[PDB]
Amino acid sequence: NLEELMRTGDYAQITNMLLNNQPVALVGALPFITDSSVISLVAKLDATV
Amino acid sequence: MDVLYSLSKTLKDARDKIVEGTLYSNVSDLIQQFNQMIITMNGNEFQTGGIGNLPIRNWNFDFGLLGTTLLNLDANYVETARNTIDYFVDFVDNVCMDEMVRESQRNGIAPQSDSLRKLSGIKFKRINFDNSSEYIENWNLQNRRQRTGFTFHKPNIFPYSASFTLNRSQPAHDNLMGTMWLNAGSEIQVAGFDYSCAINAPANIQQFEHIVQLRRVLTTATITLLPDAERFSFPRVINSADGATTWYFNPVILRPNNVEVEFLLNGQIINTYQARFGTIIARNFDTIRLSFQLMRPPNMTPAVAALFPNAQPFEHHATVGLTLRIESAVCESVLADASKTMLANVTSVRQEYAIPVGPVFPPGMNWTDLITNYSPSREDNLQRVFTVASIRSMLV
Amino acid sequence: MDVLYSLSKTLKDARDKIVEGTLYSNVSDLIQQFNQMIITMNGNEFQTGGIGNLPIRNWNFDFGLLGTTLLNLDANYVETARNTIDYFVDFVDNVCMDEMVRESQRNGIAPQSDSLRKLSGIKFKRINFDNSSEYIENWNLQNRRQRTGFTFHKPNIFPYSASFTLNRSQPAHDNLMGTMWLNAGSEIQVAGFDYSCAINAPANIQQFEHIVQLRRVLTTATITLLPDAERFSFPRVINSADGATTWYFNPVILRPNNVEVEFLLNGQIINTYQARFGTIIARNFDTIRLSFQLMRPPNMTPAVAALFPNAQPFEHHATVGLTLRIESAVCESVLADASKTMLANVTSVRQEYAIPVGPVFPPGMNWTDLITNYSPSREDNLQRVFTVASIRSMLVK
Amino acid sequence: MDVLYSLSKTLKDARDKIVEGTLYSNVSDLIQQFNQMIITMNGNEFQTGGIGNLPIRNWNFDFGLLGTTLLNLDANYVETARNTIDYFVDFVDNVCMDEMVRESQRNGIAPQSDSLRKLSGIKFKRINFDNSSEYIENWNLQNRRQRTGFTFHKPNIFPYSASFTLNRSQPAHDNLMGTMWLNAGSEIQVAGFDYSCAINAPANIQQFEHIVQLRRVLTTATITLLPDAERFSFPRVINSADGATTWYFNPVILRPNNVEVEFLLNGQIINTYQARFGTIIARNFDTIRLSFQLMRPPNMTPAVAALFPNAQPFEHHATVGLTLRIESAVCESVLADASKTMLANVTSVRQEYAIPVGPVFPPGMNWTDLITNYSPSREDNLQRVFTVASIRSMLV
Amino acid sequence: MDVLYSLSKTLKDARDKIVEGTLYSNVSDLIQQFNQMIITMNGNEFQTGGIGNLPIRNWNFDFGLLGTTLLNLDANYVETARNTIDYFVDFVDNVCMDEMVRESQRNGIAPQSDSLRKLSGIKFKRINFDNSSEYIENWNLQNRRQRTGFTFHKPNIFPYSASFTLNRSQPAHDNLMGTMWLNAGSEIQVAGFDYSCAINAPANIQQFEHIVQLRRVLTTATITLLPDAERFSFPRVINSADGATTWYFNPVILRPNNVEVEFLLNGQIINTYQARFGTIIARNFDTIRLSFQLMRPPNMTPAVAALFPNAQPFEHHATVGLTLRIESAVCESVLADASKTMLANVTSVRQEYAIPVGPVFPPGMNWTDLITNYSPSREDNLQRVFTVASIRSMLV
Ligand SMILES: [Cl-]
Ligand SMILES: [Zn+2]
Ligand SMILES: [Zn+2]
Ligand SMILES: [Zn+2]
Ligand SMILES: [Zn+2]
Ligand SMILES: [Zn+2]
Repeated sequence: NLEELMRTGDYAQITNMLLNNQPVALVGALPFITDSSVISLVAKLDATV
Repeated sequence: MDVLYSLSKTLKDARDKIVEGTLYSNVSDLIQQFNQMIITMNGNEFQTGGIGNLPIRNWNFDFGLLGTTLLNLDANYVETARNTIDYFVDFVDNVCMDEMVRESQRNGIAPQSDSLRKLSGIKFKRINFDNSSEYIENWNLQNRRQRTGFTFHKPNIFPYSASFTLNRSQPAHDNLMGTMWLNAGSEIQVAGFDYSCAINAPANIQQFEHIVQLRRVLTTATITLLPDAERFSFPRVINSADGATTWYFNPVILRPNNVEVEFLLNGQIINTYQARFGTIIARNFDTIRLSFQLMRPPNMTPAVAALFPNAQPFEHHATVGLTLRIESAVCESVLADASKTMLANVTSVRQEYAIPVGPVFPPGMNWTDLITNYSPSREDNLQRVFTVASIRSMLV
Repeated sequence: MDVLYSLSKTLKDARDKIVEGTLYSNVSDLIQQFNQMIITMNGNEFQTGGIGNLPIRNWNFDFGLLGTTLLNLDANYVETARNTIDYFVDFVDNVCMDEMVRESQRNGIAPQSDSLRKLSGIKFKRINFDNSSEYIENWNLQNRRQRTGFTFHKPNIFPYSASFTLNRSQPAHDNLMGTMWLNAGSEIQVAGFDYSCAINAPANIQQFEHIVQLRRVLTTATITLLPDAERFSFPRVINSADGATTWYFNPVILRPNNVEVEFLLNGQIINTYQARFGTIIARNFDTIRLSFQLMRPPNMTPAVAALFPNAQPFEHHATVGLTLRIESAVCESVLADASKTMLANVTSVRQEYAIPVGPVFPPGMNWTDLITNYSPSREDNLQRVFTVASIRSMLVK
Repeated sequence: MDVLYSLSKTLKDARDKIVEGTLYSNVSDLIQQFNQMIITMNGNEFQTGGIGNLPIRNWNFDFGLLGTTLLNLDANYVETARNTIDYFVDFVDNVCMDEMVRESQRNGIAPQSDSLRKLSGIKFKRINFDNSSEYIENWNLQNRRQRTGFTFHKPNIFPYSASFTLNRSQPAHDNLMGTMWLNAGSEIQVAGFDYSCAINAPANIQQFEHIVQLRRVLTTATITLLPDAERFSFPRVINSADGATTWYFNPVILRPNNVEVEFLLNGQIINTYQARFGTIIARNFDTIRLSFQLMRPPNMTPAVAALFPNAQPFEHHATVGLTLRIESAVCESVLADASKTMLANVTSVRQEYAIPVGPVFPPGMNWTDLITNYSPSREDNLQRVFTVASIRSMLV
Repeated sequence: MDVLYSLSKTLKDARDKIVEGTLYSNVSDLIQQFNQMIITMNGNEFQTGGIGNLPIRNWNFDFGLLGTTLLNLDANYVETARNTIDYFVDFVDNVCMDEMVRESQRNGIAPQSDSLRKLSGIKFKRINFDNSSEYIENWNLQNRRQRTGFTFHKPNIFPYSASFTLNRSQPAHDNLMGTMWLNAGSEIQVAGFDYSCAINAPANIQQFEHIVQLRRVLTTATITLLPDAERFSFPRVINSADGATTWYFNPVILRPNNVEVEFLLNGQIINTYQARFGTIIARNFDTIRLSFQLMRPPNMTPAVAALFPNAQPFEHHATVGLTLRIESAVCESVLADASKTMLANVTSVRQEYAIPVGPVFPPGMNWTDLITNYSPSREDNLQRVFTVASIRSMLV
């Protein structure tokens, strides 16, 4: 839960999961970029954020 | 093992300490340990079972960390924690059961189940913390080749053996001289019987000797000695050595004479007790030598004088008893005893899931066969399963 | 219960850890727990004891908190803490005694004394902390109806019973076939005696059977089985079932034949042991069936042959024994055992203050009466008083 | 004693908790306590041994502190800690042994070895921390003059004594009335025998009494009372009181009548049970009075009537037996029991190093002599050595 | 179970309350609960099982919420609600049927079907609301370790049993003294019969005793006690205990004498009624002891005096009878009774789908065999299935 993560300030679990490439779902109202470029997908930029 | 023990101890501490209303300062270190366990376990897949009727179970960890409060835990916190705790306890029980039902002639001390083998990886060493129980402490010491110690109340050190030796006999079994004994668990009951009451024996003394070779060295042993053997003081009909015939025993009990208990280690006398009854201490031994004597009483009242004629037939056979009871001892190896449940737990788990007989332990985990042939490989496997059984007992 | 246990646990930790010269970092968490206890209890009146000879005691709490500025504990700090601890220990002793001498038919698991009832309120739940003792742990598991477990060395699972059954008998009592048993505590001694030595039996086999029904299920039970029964192996003069006359028993012991131990649960075989002596494991059972045969030995030396004639009179009666000792077991209900003191403590408190007989327990806490009729209401009351007795034993003992 | 215990407890906690991979949060308080122990002990010289064959050993403490900055403990940290732990464990073991082998008459509670007396100095109290064990807790209560309590499973309260008293006797020992008993450990078997089966007794009833005095008061005692004495239910030939002759005993067992067990404190009846067998509770007592009766069966079958004639000779002797087994009790004094090991440890150390007999304890630490003459001075010395033995058992 | 009950209660309320023309305020809370149920169930797949002939069924939830903004419900609203209600009712009925046909020995109180285990997940706890029925209230109280009781009109506490005991008998069966009894359901009919009419009995009184040990404790029991047993008041030809022959019973009914009905708990008398007939109250008991006496009438008119001769042959056999009917009672455990349909519902569902016999219940859910061996595992399974049957009864 992104709201809980913002409130606690404790980023240990999220940091450990991101460092170790552990599949996860971040839940919360998020702004998103609409990318229409195939090259952006081939560059795998959605994984860089 | 240390890691499995640490998981189990963390879960036990969480169950005991994460209680509604408690100060967060009571649980802070425990919460940190628990969250570290969650971090280390999350994302790892485990498989338990697939032996006998133990079902195959798959374990996945995708849990959140336990939160923090200002002052005291509330009911919400406890329920949230208890969900995670319950899943972890299920997992640990299943891992322990998977390890308890497996054995190996080679490397019987090493983990045998897949989940414990995975738990021995470096990544899980973070979980490891206070290893304070007797079994885990001895496990760590034995890994380091340091002197181990297990304290047993009434150790099951003697395999069951109800036998007799005849030193003087003949096909009619009417003038018999010999010894009969029960070695069972932590008790020795021996009795030397002379049918002639040592009428012809030199000095009117018949010497009886019994030797029990303990399969492991006992130390710091409290032993009760009692003059009589209540098990061999009533009349009985006993099979012949080859079973061909039965003979008759009609004990009349006399005080054992020149009682001498020797506790020996590697063939050397360590402790000696002459005509001492009650509590004695055997500090370090692997052999018990009980020497006693039937001394014909030089004076007899007419009732007594009648029972022991100069010659056959002998109807009242003079028996001298001896009872030895190891109340508590210390052994460098693991043993069954009257106060623990490790053997019973392992046997229960093996019987409940119909574990087929393996190449290490006797069928049914029968203690008599196991202790009779207590090989080092058996000792390693049995220490492993006993440690796992204790780890399981922390939670189940 | 959890609050009373937490009070006692805090007091015991304070007695063990608030010691002269110790690093404050050794006791910081304990100091916080002790201060939380003091804060919660301050300003509360309690009354304990208005039953039997237990006196009415009134308890008032107005204590200062222990300091937190020291780096090491000095003598004065320890003495002031000890003063507070002594008052609290006296109070907890009295609350435990007051709860132990009371029973209820309806909610025997619930508190009965007024002080523990007050301690059940929400304001006191702050005191609650580490519940690690086996009895309080089982208590919390039982509250949530999770699988409990009590480990008993030599459980007192058998009520005392010394009796005999006669299958063949007649008024002279000289050709008797039957069984005699002592079931006491954790031990079953049984013996089948045939006076004719199965001379006229069908193939010279006399089958004996003994059924013991436990009032609670036992799990993970280590049991010693020894072939002989020393209790029924010497001459005896025994009353008749009606008590009119007395008969004679002159036994001669033969090894029992085809010994079969059966451990059963709900009338279903769980463990079977055949010709196995020494240590055995009964994993889960509520009934023991011991079946064993007297086999007339086909070949006898002249003394043995003289013992057992072809017909009456029979002077030497063929007896086969069995001894069964539960060394350790696990039960989901509380039980008296050889190592603990819960029953003895409850009985001692009840006798010390002349607690009148109540509607739950036997006329004086006799364990035979209790275990014979171990009903659920009795189980609830007994678990309550035993948990209280353990809490008291943490401090008083 | 509290300082020695705290040293041992710190060392045991360090052994169990300073392990590879553990969070520093798990050990931070322990690390502070350990460093405080190093600081307090540094620059201090000790000498142990010099009694019997216990070798003189010199101890010097100049150690570095453990680090505090790690997030998780690594192998280097554990080895660094383990070197110091090994030296300290050796020192504590030697101090415990040096104290266990010494005794004093006037002030036997106080420390006897020079090292422990030095450790009783004020400056060493900084080491002192959690005193949670039963023996150290009772030690601190006794030092504060509070009520003490030791739980014993099968307390060894009764010194070994197998004796008989004849209330009716003749030189031919054929019409004998009396009783025989074994008191041993936590067991009391008694048996009253009438050779005439109370034919000439006023109401055909023979009353038997047995008083046993416990050398210490027992409280909260769970006892099992059984109506037969297997120890005195088989035929035996028994010496005479002077030892000049031997008499014959041919028991036939009748159930005891009007069984009355009284548990007394200072001659006052605390507990009383009539015709009650199985488990009974003696709440507080120092004496056990067993009264039972042989009641001649008014109606007999022909075999029973043949056993007991009107006049002599008497070949079948009527016997009624009682068995009293203390399974658990509480005593304000230290006692040997079946589950603990303090007595065995003290005796083992006194034997391995050939400690000369001192002016307090009987030779060889024999328990029967100690408990028969359990004087206050002996109790003080025994509590000291038992506390030391427990502290030693924490590490060795 | 609480969630399944909440689903059923929501559906029952929706059926009863969502009706044309009704004010929305009458149903507003119910509509909120219904929408909460829809939200919690949406997006979840369920499978109700294929055990026996019960077909495998798959359930999907993608329902919209019911409106909230009308002043009065209209026909469109009712039709829209009914569409969703029908599906939810079908799903709940299938879950109840799947749970009713399953049993477990280790944990019979826990849910057995996959759907009910899924519904016990925390994600469904939002559905839970008013638990007001007796069975669900008992369920919650029992999960809370709280004293709760089921009220039974004519509880079926007695296993069916029609038997007799002959205390005096002979191969010709013509001078018989004994008892005949039927224990059936909530009814006991007992009768003591003496053929000699106590002509040769001490004081001319024959005593009869009948003990019925209830398998569960009953409380606040209203009982009718009538002084005769019409079941054993007419001529009968009765098999013998082995069935080898048939004997003849020719009752003549006399008033039972010294009628004493005891209701006992743990062997102690709780209630006692002497010569009282009509309504009595047994407040708390597990056993019923009926003592009664056939008293020979001291004076007899010639017609009466003929029926009872001084010796055989005896043609008119004097019988005294009692009848005990439990009208109402309370039990901790669940029981069949004359009013409730839980047993009938469970048995019907098990019969319709050819559910094999499991390891818990007897074949066919036969109540006599079930109540005879009412084990704790049977009790747990039976309370579970009875609660599920009541929940199903709310809708089906
Ligand atoms: Cl024991
Ligand atoms: Zn032979
Ligand atoms: Zn024991
Ligand atoms: Zn008889
Ligand atoms: Zn004499
Ligand atoms: Zn018949």
